[PDB]
Amino acid sequence: EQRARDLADERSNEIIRKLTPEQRREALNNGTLLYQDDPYAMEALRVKTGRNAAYLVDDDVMQ
Amino acid sequence: ELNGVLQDPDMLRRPDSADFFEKYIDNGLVTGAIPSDAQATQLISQAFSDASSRAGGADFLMRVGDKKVTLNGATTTY
Amino acid sequence: KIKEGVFRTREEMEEYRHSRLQEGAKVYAEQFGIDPEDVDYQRGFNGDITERNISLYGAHDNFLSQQAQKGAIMNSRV
Repeated sequence: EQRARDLADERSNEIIRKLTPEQRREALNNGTLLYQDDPYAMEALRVKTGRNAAYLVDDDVMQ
Repeated sequence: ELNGVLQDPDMLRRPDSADFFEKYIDNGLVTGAIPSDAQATQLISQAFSDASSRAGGADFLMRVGDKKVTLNGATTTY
Repeated sequence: KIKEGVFRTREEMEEYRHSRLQEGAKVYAEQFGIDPEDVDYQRGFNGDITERNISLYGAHDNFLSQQAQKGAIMNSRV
């Protein structure tokens, strides 16, 4: 479980980088997301979309 | 670039140089020529000290202190 | 550009970040010869995008907070 754990990371990073939070919302409804098939890549994406929001809430209470 | 129409001690007391300064600061803040509102403030506070220590400056200042400028989101008068 | 004070909002920083990410991922590649779509290039270029984004968001929300303070003062005077 080394490659699939490692390749999900790269593929998710490319998803986060190559798409604004609005091209992603609609690419998820037209099946044209860069890696829609890969369950590991999209699960890592859903994890990192949790950490970004975690910071955006924690910091906007800290301020 | 402000010393082009704000140094000639007869070109200050004209009533358009106030409009020139207002348009300079505004179009600098909007069209990126003046990026940061922490930098338009330094331009204000240096152009006013150039125009205050100079013959012809009192009326330029009294004319510009009624023009509108928008910094830090809050709009106000100089 | 964040800590200098160009972006007044969060949406403008978001758009600026995204567009400059794309244009840099292209320009630096074509300067170094590497294919911009290369799989290994996009392994170290897009490496740790969430930590970079979090650092940027933090060092920009500091600016948003101080800008809100400044604007609230200059607005409670008008």
